[PDB]
Amino acid sequence: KVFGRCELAAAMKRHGLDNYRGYSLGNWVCAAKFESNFNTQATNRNTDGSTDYGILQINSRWWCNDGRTPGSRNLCNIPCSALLSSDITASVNCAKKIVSDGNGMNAWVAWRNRCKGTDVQAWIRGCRL
Ligand SMILES: [Cl-]
Ligand SMILES: [Cl-]
Ligand code: NA
Repeated sequence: KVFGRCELAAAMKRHGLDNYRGYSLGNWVCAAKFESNFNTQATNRNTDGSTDYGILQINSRWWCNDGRTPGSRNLCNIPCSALLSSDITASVNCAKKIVSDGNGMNAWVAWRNRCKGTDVQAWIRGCRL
């Protein structure tokens, strides 16, 4: 599913991402924009053989099981395919664990390089939330 911008903002808010670990909703929408272009089916293979999945490009090296990342962890205790669903629940619950790790939203490279320090509130401007 390719979410609309406000459609994704509302779903992320309903699932409790807004201000989760102090990161306003605009930060999460911006991250999803540059990680996946709001496409839940986005995937990208990393050089080490792990794969990033879904709207927030969550990595199988640590966070989900895809059966093809030897020696990896599954810290969100989910199949990586659950991160590709039209329903973002699994991606949100797993992102809450990731952002709780030492480096906050810097875990998302596209957030650090394209969202951090910018006017992130613009990503939710015009939305009815
Ligand atoms: Cl915001
Ligand atoms: Cl594996
Ligand atoms: Na894994």
